[PDB]
Amino acid sequence: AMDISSTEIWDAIRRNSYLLYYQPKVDAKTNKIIGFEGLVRLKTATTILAPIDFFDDIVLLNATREMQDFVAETAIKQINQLGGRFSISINIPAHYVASSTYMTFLHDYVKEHLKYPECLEIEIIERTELAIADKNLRKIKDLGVKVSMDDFGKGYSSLAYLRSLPIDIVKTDMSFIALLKTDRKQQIIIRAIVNLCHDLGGKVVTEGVEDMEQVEKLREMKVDYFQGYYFSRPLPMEEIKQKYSIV
Amino acid sequence: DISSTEIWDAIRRNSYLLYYQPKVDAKTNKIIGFEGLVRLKTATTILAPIDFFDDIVLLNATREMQDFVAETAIKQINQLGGRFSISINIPAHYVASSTYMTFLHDYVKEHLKYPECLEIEIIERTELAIADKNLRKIKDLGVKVSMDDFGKGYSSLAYLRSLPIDIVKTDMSFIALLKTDRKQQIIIRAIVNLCHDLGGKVVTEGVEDMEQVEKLREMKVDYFQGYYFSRPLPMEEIKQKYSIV
Amino acid sequence: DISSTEIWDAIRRNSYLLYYQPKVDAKTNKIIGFEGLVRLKTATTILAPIDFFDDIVLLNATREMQDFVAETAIKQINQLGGRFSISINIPAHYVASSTYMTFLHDYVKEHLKYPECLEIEIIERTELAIADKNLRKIKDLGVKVSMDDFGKGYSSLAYLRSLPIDIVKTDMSFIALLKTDRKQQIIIRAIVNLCHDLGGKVVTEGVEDMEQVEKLREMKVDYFQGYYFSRPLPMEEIKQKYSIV
Amino acid sequence: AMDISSTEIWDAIRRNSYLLYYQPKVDAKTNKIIGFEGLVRLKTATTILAPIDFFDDIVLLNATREMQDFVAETAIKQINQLGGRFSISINIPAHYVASSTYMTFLHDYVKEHLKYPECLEIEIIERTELAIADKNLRKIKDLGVKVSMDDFGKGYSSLAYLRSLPIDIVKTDMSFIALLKTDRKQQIIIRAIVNLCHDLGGKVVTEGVEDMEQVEKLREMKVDYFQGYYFSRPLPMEEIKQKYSIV
Repeated sequence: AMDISSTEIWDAIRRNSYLLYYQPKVDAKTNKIIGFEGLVRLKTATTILAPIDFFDDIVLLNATREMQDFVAETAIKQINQLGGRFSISINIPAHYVASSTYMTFLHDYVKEHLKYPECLEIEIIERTELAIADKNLRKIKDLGVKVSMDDFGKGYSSLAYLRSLPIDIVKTDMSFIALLKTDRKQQIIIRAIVNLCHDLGGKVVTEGVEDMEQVEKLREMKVDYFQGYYFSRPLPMEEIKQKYSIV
Repeated sequence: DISSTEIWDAIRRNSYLLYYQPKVDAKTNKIIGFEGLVRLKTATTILAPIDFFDDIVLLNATREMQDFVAETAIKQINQLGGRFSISINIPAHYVASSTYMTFLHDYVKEHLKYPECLEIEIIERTELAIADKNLRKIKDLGVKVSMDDFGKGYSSLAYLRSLPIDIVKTDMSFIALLKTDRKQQIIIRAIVNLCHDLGGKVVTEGVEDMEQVEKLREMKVDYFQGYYFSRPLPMEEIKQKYSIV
Repeated sequence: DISSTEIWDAIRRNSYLLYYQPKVDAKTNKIIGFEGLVRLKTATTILAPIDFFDDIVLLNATREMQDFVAETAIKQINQLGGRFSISINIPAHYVASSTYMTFLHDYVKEHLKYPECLEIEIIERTELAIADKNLRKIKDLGVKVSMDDFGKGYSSLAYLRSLPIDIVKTDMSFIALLKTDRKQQIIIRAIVNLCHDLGGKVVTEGVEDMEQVEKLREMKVDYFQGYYFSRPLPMEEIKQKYSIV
Repeated sequence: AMDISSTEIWDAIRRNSYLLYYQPKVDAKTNKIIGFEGLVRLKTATTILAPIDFFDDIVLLNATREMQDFVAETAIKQINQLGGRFSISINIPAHYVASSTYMTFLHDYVKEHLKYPECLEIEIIERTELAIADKNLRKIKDLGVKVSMDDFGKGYSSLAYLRSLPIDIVKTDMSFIALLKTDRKQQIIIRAIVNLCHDLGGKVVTEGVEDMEQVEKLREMKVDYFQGYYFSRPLPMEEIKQKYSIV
């Protein structure tokens, strides 16, 4: 089911034709932009694709390394440009986090290139033995880098990730904060999870924020940061800065 | 680029379309049928399920979506008068549901003039004896059964063994990079020969160029689908492109 | 050490047992019920499902196994006169089946004298609105619902959200290594508090020593299960050990 | 559901208390033992456990590396002892095969220690991008080592493994060869898969062989090797040699 040919896709992947888009994260209290989530895009001849569409091809073309490298290097340059005023996250699959060979290169590339290590966040995606991953992370954390995890509680074994990795930020996906006017159990669950994160000394980002009634509830349940359409879809850095002259 | 609100409103309004991807006979080069593929028509855009499937999940709307696809495909099969087949994708969990299949079975019995022209494409492929019972009850009406993405994921040979599969579909990557992949060519022919020995036929999806066609034709693949013929289209546009339709 | 032939013959002969693992009240230290656990009695040995589950799969015998467990547990609940609860493990795919649950529901209605003493333990944990409907219909009889291995695998918080869960069970590793795991202790209390705020209770499985008991008791865990009390036993042996039973 | 306590298990894993058992593989034609499958066991205080029971604990105790190392070293010593007359396989999870860091150590340990590299078989279990795995394998294959894969067609994406890894031997599990008197489709499937393996220039091992009627069918469909109860359950090397004075 494709509006465009697989061929046009595969040639874009060979051109290493990626774009990094950014979605603002806002402080729940001050409503100020505190950083961005980096979200890779593939620019083809006729359009721009999101990872959910072109994933299959990248694996089959064994291009996953190129893409990660792109994401990390582009993000590091972007953080450097913003004078340390904003954090930027990159999505790194659990497989990659658990690879010492990758995580050693990343540590090295970060140490050499990133002027503001405290403004990078590794966001663990596509979530086994956790000790190697734990060590990989701890080494990059030694530089000042933050660590988050996506899909909390939807994804695999979120509690074990939380227990055995050095997580700073828990991110929740859109379903987690939907239906709340008519969902007392989910209101209780959210509050339990937020207070747990805080008692672990971390913070929570709720993605998929769509409306002000959600903002009201989440602010009252002590969610630290928001992300979602209500603030901004993901955009080129260019269009962020045109929208938010702050940045 | 669009809100989840926008997607929600569409699904809540059952705002679906069924597009069609033509299937072409490797021997005659004539269109012989279509893969039916569902889409969400939101206020500003059109989405494929993957861009909203989990939102379908949130809203408990897979059944409503499943009725839309069966109802729509049957109406179009009828309208085409037995000249073309149309497949509908049914998740394996629905295929296993005695409840849903009896419902579907009685629906086809009641409304489908040309049951040999319906194909149930089993997608999202676990337990099997009940699924096999369900599937045979409808095939007794004349309906055909296929399975997609053969080779990919869990238990392809197991489904093939256990279910009354008429047609095996492969994905775009099964036929990718063949100019240097001797091993895959060996594999493809072996599978085509296997399907043929089991009384069935093969549809390779993802056909992108003539070079592929030459090889697959030589390997005795029975049908092609892919951007090289046509990407998925609404039937009105299908009809513009193909006067035979 | 045994043949697949031996396993086959057992399953074909429906040669099953139901063992019981006691559940102990953290407050009173009294046995309050049992987790029912199925076993295959082969001509020479006794196996846990994992050592034959896929052989169960081959032979299409999960339903036959599912009837044995429900029938047996109900007979024992009746025989114990409402003094103890007994849980049965039901796969999530059966819990989702409107067909199977109505069957079970009418079965309990007909045969179980003490429905508040049955517990359906949802195991092997996807779609949920139908599962929630199925589960509520039987809970209307008085039956309780639990879920095992909370924390482990997919969507624990999702099942908790969406299903009428009375009891959350954790596995042995949720409570493992706590002498140096400050983070897990924080997590455990948070979950116990969560369950309590949702009107439910918690069973920690895998309890192996007194040190664990001291901590879990302080964390307000409601029930314990584990080798520290008793491994799984047939009821005749349960009765030898526990005169209160 | 344990007949023994988790504690007794976890202490055995800490003692690195493993045994390697062996299940004969027999040539379909000559009915001669040609090699063994190595199958790890955990010896505890009161019993001896198979991997299906104690897996959970090994991961939670992050002992997977110890166990693999045990399996490889024990197997290498055993092959050396048998004068090159028999092959022995070791099960290595797909994760480990795709780890260059592990596969480099294994290559090094093999080159240093194994006198008969042609008598070792890496059997890929617990079956993503395949190019790294492909390379890892190719390097060990450069020493003479063979490569097989388990669970053919039951496991994940068996066809892609077959396509993109340098596989020598395809192994099928017990279900694949069950019900054959009353299964024409499966008879056709088996034959298709065997001839495919041969056309790829490999060989097939059918495990789960239980009776002579199976032997008759599989021999006639050109299966190269047999394994299963009909010949021998897995045993200590000691009990193999007492049973088969050949070895």
